[PDB]
Amino acid sequence: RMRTAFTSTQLLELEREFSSNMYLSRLRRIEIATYLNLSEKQVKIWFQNRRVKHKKE
DNA sequence: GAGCTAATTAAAGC
DNA sequence: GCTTTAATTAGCTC
Repeated sequence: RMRTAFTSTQLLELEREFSSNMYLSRLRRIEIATYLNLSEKQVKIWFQNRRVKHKKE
């Protein structure tokens, strides 16, 4: 695929979620996606990569 | 059987 | 050329 870019707002809301939840139901993933104007796959992969980063730190 | 972690790959912006 | 990170893949597990 081609890489997605996120606005500063989207990144800040995605990282507010990761602060509370670190894992998401399939339903919450669709919620966040619709609120953020993102697709479900974009939210899913962001959360996967974020967890990898969070362990390394 | 979707969904998770790890290890990559390589595209994105400088 | 460099660093950060979105995306893919192989493997495991309930």
